[PDB]
Amino acid sequence: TLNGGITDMLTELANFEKNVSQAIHKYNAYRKAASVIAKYPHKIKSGAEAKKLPGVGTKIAEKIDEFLATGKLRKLEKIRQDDTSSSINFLTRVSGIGPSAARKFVDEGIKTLEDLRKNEDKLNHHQRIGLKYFGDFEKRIPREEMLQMQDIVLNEVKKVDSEYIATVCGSFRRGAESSGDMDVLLTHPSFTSESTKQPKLLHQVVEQLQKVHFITDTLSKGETKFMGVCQLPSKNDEKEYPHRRIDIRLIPKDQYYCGVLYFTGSDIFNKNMRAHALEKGFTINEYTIRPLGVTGVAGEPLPVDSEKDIFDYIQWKYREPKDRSE
DNA sequence: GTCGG
DNA sequence: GCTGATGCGC
DNA sequence: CCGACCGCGCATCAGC
Ligand SMILES: Nc1nc2c(ncn2[C@H]2C[C@H](O)[C@@H](COP(=O)(O)OP(=O)(O)[C@H](Br)P(=O)(O)O)O2)c(=O)[nH]1
Ligand SMILES: [Cl-]
Ligand SMILES: [Cl-]
Ligand SMILES: [Cl-]
Ligand SMILES: [Mg+2]
Ligand code: NA
Ligand code: NA
Ligand code: NA
Repeated sequence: TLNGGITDMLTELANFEKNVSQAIHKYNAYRKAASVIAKYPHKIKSGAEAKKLPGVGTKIAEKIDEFLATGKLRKLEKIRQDDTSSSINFLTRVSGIGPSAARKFVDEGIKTLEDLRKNEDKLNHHQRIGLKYFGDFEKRIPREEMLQMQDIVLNEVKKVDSEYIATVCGSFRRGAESSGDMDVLLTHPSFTSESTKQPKLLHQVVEQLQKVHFITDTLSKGETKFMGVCQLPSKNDEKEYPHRRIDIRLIPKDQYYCGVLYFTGSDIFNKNMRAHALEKGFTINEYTIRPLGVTGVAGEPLPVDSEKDIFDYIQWKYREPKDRSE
């Protein structure tokens, strides 16, 4: 929060470009600028000072000067007053509704929560669940609650098959005091990059979690990725806990390190790391790290026995999860 | 919108 | 039905 | 300049 005003401004601009302008590259330019500035250990005094940082150019520098001088940005003031931009930005806050759908709904006259509620028939499955829990999905999850959730997921997975290994990743693994959702990486010896000796591995787990009433809804579900909703159980007479978003990713057991690096994030950290990889002649995904041939074609997966092995390949000093929050 | 070559 | 493009999400 | 901007799973669609 040392430069909270500036990072908040840049994030708002990032969201505008992503949701309204549908300019993904500008969205990322703004997110990168905010990221590097949030990391800066000094209270910024000028746009010139900020321009010294990578990711901050002439345009953002000028904006930072206006913000420092007035405490606001005219470009944003106008955007906030524009009904169409405001309507679109809002609708995209519903899980399942992206920039395209938002603009389409606005075209149809659907611009508010009230509109959405009376037009459920016009929403697909995912969007319908997103609307249902709109308020809940806005709430943060205290780490204490993440711990209780972890306890349940690990114990329930254990009950299904003692050979499963469930790991909570995301901001939780990075040690955050609160998270926006729960991300679970799952492995089982029967599923490797060499073969799938058992079917329904992910299904079995989802089924068990629904059985004990932990998972309450499903946004999407496939052989390796589950995206849904969960809820901690409450005690007699006490108010129910808010529903929470949960993602479960089944990854080949032999590709655990690339998978846990990916699922631990942050998302910006992953982008920065993968981009650096490219510069070093390697490409990284949640399964492997491969060298790039003189032609630019990915080669065979390199041996990996720790997250650190991945960092070494790209000549980066190792960074613990708690230091990957970019 | 910002960067490298 | 399939394959490929697109939206949306992590 | 001016191209490059991380990489991928699932849902939904068009075209066949
Ligand atoms: N490569 C890549 N990985 C991504 C991306 N988006 C997410 N991931 C990876 C890295 C992410 O850490 C992880 C989970 O996505 P999450 O959105 O739940 O991210 P967190 O958990 O970090 C946020 Br702070 P919250 O849940 O506490 O509010 O997926 C992306 O665009 N690219
Ligand atoms: Cl763009
Ligand atoms: Cl690995
Ligand atoms: Cl791969
Ligand atoms: Mg998360
Ligand atoms: Na700069
Ligand atoms: Na959305
Ligand atoms: Na998540």
